[PDB]
Amino acid sequence: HWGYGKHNGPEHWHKDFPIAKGERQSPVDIDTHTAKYDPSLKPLSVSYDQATSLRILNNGHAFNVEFDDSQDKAVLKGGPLDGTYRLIQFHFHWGSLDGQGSEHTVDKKKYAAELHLVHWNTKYGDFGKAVQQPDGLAVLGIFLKVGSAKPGLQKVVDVLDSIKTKGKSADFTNFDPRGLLPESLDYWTYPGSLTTPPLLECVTWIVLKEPISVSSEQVLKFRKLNFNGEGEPEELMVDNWRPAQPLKNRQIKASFK
Ligand SMILES: NS(=O)(=O)c1ccc2c(c1)C1=C(CCC1)[C@@H](c1ccc(O)cc1)N2
Ligand SMILES: NS(=O)(=O)c1ccc2c(c1)C1=C(CCC1)[C@H](c1ccc(O)cc1)N2
Ligand SMILES: [Zn+2]
Repeated sequence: HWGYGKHNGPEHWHKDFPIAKGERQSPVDIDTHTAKYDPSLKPLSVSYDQATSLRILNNGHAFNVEFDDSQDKAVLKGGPLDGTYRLIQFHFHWGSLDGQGSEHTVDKKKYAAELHLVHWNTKYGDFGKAVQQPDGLAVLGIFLKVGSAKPGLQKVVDVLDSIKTKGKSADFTNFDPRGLLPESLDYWTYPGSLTTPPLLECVTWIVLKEPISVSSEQVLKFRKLNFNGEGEPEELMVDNWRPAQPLKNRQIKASFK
């Protein structure tokens, strides 16, 4: 099925997922000069002190760190959001080289990687119901640049050897996602979509302006993962990013002057 190869990559996805050519697709280029400051936007409230991580899974496209979302433990509120959004998982997108890997771009700049913290709107009861609604999900996007190591990423990096291939999982309890945030919560926001099939138009995107720094060694270990299953020919899990999509009839708002 779909993937990131020449034969099944983003240019092909519209054949099985025609919303790929829809009116609110993600990611987008964030033109920093055209984004408007919206003084009515609230600070973001990221409340992760009671987060319960469970497991890490190689799903053949990325790796997901999954959370217990059966209670209001790790939630996102405020900013552009109405109501309470519960953390269900995070994952990354990254490149084969440090000059590419992010999904969103900033004045056409590509970062080495992008973190997505995925949350669903509790008014819809479960994630599967939320993805059917225009305000179902809130994804917090954070850029990664290569420089100093990110201490709070190292526990993720060190478990990757145990989930090398598609379908492998590992216990991943007691991980604190607060260690993946930058200092500032300044953000851009716009209405968009999932960046992988099914490409549902259910996401409020909140993209932080400040990148986090990770080391060359940390991102090298992302690049040792495999898209393939065990006992299949090795295809390195790299360049698992969708390129920027047309902005169409959308405005990107900034939380900051
Ligand atoms: N790169 S991203 O952060 O935009 C992203 C992409 C795909 C995803 C997810 C997050 C999580 C689910 C939907 C919401 C969040 C999952 C899915 C959705 C519905 C579905 O029927 C199958 C799987 N897929
Ligand atoms: N619109 S879509 O992106 O979902 C899509 C695109 C290309 C495809 C397929 C579906 C599927 C293949 C076999 C099963 C499903 C195949 C393929 C090509 C190359 C490849 O590496 C793997 C599979 N042709
Ligand atoms: Zn993503």
